[PDB]
Amino acid sequence: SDPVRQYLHEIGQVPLLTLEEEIDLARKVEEGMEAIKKLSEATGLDQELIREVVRAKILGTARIQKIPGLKEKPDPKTVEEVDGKLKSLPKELKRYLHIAREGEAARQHLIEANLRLVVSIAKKYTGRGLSFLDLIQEGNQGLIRAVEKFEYKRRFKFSTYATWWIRQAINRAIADQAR
DNA sequence: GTATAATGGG
Ligand SMILES: [K+]
Ligand SMILES: [K+]
Ligand SMILES: [K+]
Repeated sequence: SDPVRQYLHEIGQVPLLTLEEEIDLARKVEEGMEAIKKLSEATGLDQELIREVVRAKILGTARIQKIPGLKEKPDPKTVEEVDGKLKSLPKELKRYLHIAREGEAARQHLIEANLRLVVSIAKKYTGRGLSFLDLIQEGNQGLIRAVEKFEYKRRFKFSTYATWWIRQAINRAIADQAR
């Protein structure tokens, strides 16, 4: 497939993370999630809503843009409104917004650096009801779930935890396609 | 709650 070949081409340019970059990114993601909790408490808005909007603002400096199976940006009207409430917060709370920005910049980076992993697991599940693209989308959503639950303090490699999640996602999608 | 590492494959 032409869009697929192009996708594989694009993700292949993304270098693998060292262990040290991995921990740094994972740390920034934790920190970003605690910051967004503080912003939620202070504004009364949904944590995931804040996260999505902050994320929408960091995608400008992203390397891979249309990632298959990833949730789409909210509608710009909601971005503008929520972004407005955040920018307008008090001095003390604007450092939390900075931390949340790096957290979401780091999430995106960490995700891009492991798209190659999903593809390789995907390859083991072809001919089972779902196209390759479909496998990648289901795999990608496992990846995202892994970034959310990964605990770097455990000292296990990200690929270890990510792989578990990616298989779960792919195994569930096959069993649902099959009634 | 799900955790060896795994990102061409074995
Ligand atoms: K070789
Ligand atoms: K070779
Ligand atoms: K070899």
